Amino acid sequence: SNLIEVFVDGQSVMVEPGTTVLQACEKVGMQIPRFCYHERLSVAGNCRMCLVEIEKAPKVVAACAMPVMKGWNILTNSEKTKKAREGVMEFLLANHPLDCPICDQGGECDLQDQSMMFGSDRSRFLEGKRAVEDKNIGPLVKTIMTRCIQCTRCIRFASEIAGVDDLGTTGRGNDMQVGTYIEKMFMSELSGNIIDICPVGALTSKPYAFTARPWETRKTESIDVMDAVG
Amino acid sequence: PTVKPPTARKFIWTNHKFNLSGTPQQYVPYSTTRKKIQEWVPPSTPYK
Amino acid sequence: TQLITVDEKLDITTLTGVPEEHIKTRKARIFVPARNNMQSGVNNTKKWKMEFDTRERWENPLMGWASTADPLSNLVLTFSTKEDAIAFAEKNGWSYDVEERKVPKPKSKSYGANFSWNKRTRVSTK
Amino acid sequence: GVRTSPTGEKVTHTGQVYDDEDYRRVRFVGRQKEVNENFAIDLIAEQPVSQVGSRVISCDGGGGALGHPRVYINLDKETKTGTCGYCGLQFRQQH
Amino acid sequence: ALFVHRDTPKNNPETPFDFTPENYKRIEAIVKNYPEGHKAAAVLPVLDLAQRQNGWLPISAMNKVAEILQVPPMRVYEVATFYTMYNRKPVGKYHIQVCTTTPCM
Amino acid sequence: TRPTVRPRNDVAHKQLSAFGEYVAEILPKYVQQVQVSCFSELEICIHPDGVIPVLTFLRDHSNAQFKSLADLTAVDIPTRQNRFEIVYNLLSLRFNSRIRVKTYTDELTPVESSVSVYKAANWYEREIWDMFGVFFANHPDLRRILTDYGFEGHPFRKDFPLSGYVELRYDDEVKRVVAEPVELAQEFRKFDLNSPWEAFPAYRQPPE
Amino acid sequence: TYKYVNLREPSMDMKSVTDRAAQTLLWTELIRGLGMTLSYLFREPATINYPFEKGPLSPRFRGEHALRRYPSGEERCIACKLCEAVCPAQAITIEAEPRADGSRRTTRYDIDMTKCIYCGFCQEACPVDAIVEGPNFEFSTETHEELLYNKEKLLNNGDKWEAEIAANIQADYLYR
Amino acid sequence: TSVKPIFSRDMNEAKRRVRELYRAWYREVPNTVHLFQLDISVKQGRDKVREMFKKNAHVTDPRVVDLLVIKGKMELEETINVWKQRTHVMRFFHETEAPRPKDFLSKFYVGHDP
Ligand code: SF4
Ligand code: SF4
Ligand code: SF4
Ligand code: SF4
Ligand code: FES
Ligand SMILES: [Zn+2]
Repeated sequence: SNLIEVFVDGQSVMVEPGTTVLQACEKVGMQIPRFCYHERLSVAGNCRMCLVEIEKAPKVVAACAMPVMKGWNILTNSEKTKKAREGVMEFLLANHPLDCPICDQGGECDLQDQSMMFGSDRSRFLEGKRAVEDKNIGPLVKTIMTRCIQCTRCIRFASEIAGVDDLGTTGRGNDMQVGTYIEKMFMSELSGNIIDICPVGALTSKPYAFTARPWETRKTESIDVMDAVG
Repeated sequence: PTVKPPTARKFIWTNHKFNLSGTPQQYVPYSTTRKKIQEWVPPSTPYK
Repeated sequence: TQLITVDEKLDITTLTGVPEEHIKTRKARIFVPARNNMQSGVNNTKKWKMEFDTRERWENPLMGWASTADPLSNLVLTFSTKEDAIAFAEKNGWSYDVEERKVPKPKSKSYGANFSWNKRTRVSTK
Repeated sequence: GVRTSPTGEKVTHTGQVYDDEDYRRVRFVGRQKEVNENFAIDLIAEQPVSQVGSRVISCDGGGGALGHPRVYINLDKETKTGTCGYCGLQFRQQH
Repeated sequence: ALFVHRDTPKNNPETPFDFTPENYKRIEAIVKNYPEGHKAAAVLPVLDLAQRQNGWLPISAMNKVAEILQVPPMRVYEVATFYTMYNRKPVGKYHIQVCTTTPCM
Repeated sequence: TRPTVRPRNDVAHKQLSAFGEYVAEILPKYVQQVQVSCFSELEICIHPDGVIPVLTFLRDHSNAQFKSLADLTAVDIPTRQNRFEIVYNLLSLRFNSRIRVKTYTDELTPVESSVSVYKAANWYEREIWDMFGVFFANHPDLRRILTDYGFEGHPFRKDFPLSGYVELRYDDEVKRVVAEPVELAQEFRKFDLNSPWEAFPAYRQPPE
Repeated sequence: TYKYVNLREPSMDMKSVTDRAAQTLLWTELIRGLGMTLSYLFREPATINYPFEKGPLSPRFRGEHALRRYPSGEERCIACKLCEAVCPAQAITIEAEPRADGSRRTTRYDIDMTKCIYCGFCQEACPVDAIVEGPNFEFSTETHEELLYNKEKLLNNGDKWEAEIAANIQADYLYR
Repeated sequence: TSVKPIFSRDMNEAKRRVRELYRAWYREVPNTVHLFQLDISVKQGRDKVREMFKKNAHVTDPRVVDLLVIKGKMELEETINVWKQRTHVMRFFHETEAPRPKDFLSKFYVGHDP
């Protein structure tokens, strides 16, 4: 009654029904490497890094949105788990150009951290690397759409919580541009929240753009001003 | 060095100035940075 | 072997050699640091960080640096529980402000209610 | 392209030139304010713009493992030239 | 290829666009097949009607569809770019499509 | 798994494991933890009362000599009611192995002055006294090595910051080199590098 | 595997004992040491004519801390702060702003020549090799303040030569 | 709660140790102030020594008091030696003001120093 038992690497823990595998792993502490999930946004199984192996299953379950049935046992550190993570990391790193110095998320990338702690180190697919030209989003955001990994986090957040309904996917395959097709100046409320929710350096701050870097700055307590919500 | 004395670039001192320190004409440093916070301009017209 | 002992607070604050100016003037702050919200990593949690308050950092008039008269502006101490923080701050004497640890909220999400029939949850594009 | 401040000494390409009241002016008394004579703003204005008829073109900067790495820039726009973030030298198209 | 709009009049509304009231009755049949709650499901047949009425669709066709079908216009842009029928660029009256991949070549 | 990976062996592992279990059996009075490292260097976590019985047992006893005294420092760890760690390293001369005696202590309660058993302990002891503040029971000489004579505060601690509170400079007014409070020109920019995502999941402590 | 010395007896025969007595009382081997010193006295010594000769070096020698720039191009740096990130004395201070032209720039590039421990880490960390460990070692500054290089100082430093630096890089870009 | 102390069974042995140490400091003044070739009167230095003893007066646990006795004992050892020079003996003195009193107003002008 109201308690479902899962065996994360053998260890039993109680999980409420209707919740994902990922909330159970965070309940026992495991951070599954993820790119397109967000803990406050709607879930869509895109990034594929959330794979994990449950035994007696030939396919590999995308644990970003996998519900929890009765009585599970999960191998978080199986061999094909590591193979799948190395593989998805190997796929993502082709069509992302050599821009990590001139990017603005040097200490604050996500590809870099999970590629260190999960991926390989000797790349392949020696030529290729498509180049997609950006749009003119607005004065508030500096936009380099070439680094867009098409993770579809800005679109979901935009159309649901912002409701502006203008970030569109155009095309198929390698040619899938994110944004408004007709170069409308993206001016709406909450249009500045997007520059950090974009997990890669596709979007960035316009005044901050080429000034500094997060390993220099120290971090300090404050409360919101000019608004009584805080 | 008669095999390749120059390079084909337009930035190079033709002088080869010597060790310029210990002279009346040598380096002194300074912070190459503009105005910090643009201190406030008082009003122009006098009142009362 | 169960000797003299009297039970009080501890008096390491006279032993640590820092003057009473920086004892009573500067004040400590004890908190769990923020999740760096651009990334998504709660690995920087589980660490009660002890910090101080920053003070003046004027400009170096020849080089343009952060010329500061603050020896204690560059310390951070890693703790396990809040009790260790309170015992440490009362051990070494200076004042403390402890903030409360604010965990995340386990929130229910479901793909079926994301793509249901007559509700208002409809993403209309994916 | 060095200019001249109204105080008299040379400006810098970074806009930090002095006021009428700065005392680093009076610490520069007697010795050279060593300014650069090479401005990288107008050397790019010296650079011609290449015309490559392809779609997505490369940039290295003259040397295998010399200079900046392989960056592949795009030319799909008609009027906005392809500017390398490492080179800063633009390109055109011949379709 | 070339998924920037690059306005260039013959586009950039107002471009004059219209249907027939007989075609409006066609559109009433189109949103008469679909059940209530999902009025936006007829985007694909209505924009098919738009390609049937004009050999290539301009931007004001999509604007008129965004007026009619109570839809956000960006989804109309998405479906216009997404599939293969909707040649948003001008072609001939007849259009020639040479089918050749695996048995044909 | 075969090339370019550091080779280890089960032989030294089993030998040191059985020897540590044997020592824990034959001294049930102060042993708490016998941890065998994977790279075969033994650590033994110890209560601070029978330190001199442990050292007299480990200098001798004819099954393992260990005539070599080595590193000892009470490595500064906060958050613990017993802060400091006295780790006496012992190296053998006949058997070629390394054991560490990590006994625990706090700041005020003294350890018991190991110079009585080892001749090379004295300057190490005086060093730990001037640097951490670990006091000794029936000790010959507590002086200050490696610090200034007028300096105080036990500067290796996490209590002590990077800079001091003294700054020497000469003046001709009072004609000497005096110590003033600190005047830093540079910030000492503390580059925070603690990145997330848990590279070593096997060393994760269990949460609440 | 041990080879110990001085365990050999002096011979108690009359021969060796009076030979050692002759060594003791007659000053033989000290005169042999004199002969050794004279044998090295009649050499020709390994000195250098210092203002005229300059001794051997390496192509990888780490001196001047000078900058480079592109072939007919812009300033080579990016302000990506890797050199400041790895400098073991925090001797690098880079305050950076972009210019309005789009190409990312700086404001103030700062090297404390007082604080430089002369690694090579800022050379090996720079992706474009903007900051280059220099070839020559002649600073010898009379004043304290002149040991604090600025950006345009390093640019005028790079404006005097690159062909030396390019020769060292061309000989040394393959081993690293 | 069972914690081993340093030396004492109550504060009485601690008071014994610290007053014997202060007697040694008082008798230790004139020889060293003539030897070190100083320029500060005996009254001023003796009052500063007793004022430094009175600075730590708010400590009641005998372990800490015996530890300060050991501190002052090491200090009196290094001053009965001629190891310490004029520098540290003058460093006990505070002649490099730093003039800031506990006025609110003097803290107002030289700001950010509460
Ligand atoms: S977002 Fe892309 S360019 Fe930026 S740091 Fe990450 S991988 Fe590098
Ligand atoms: S712009 Fe950023 S948030 Fe949006 S799909 Fe691309 S990578 Fe994701
Ligand atoms: S590493 Fe090179 S490009 Fe990066 S900031 Fe330093 S000098 Fe500039
Ligand atoms: S060589 Fe000098 S400037 Fe470069 S990293 Fe080392 S200390 Fe810093
Ligand atoms: S989180 Fe990206 S696919 Fe499950
Ligand atoms: Zn380039």
